[PDB]
Amino acid sequence: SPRKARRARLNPLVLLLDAALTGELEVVQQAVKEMNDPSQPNEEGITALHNAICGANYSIVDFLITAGANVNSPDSHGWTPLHCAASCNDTVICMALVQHGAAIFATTLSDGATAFEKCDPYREGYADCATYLADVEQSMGLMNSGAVYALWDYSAEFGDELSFREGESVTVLRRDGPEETDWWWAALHGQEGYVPRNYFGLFPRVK
Repeated sequence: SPRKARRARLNPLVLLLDAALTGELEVVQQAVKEMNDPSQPNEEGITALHNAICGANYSIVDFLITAGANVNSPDSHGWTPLHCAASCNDTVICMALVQHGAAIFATTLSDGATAFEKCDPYREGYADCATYLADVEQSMGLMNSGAVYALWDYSAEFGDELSFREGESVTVLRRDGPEETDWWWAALHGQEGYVPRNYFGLFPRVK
C-alpha cells in the first residue's frame, strides 16, 4: 500500500486533507515534501494538522509538528489546532501542541472562546482535558520561573507596553492584575511593560 502519483486532475491539497483526516501517513509525508508550506490552508482555513487532530491520527500529528506545521494556524472561524484538540477532549494532542508552541489564550472568531472553553462535556475525556488546559493556563507566569514564550513579534502600541520578537522568553511579573484582564505586566531584558496574553506559549514554536 505504498504512495502513488495522484490522478492528474485531482487537487493535491484536498487529497492531503483527506489523508490527514483518515490516517494515511505516507500520503501526508509525500505531500509535505512536495508542497512548500506544510501549513497550507484551504479556502476554509483548514490545514492538514487540523484534520489530523480531528481524525485522532497521532502518528500524522507528530509528523506534521516535527515538520514545522504551524501549531497556531486559525481557520475561517478562528479555531486553532489547540481549539480542535480540546473540542475532541484529546489531552494527548493538546499536550503535544502546548509543548510545541500553542497559544494557550488564543480565542476563536466565533463566540471568542479559548481552548479550555472548547472542551466538550458531551464526549468522553472531558474532565481530563479541561483539567489539563486549566492547569496549563494557571501555570503561565508561575512555572518555569514565570517565563513564557512569544509566538509572534509584537510592537508596543503604547509606551507602557512591551515590544518583543517571536521566540523570545518573557517573564510575567503581574498576572492577575485587575486593571487588565487580557494583558500581563512583564519583563524583557530589564524593560517592563504590558504584553497580550494570547501572544504566548508555555513552550516555543518548532523552528
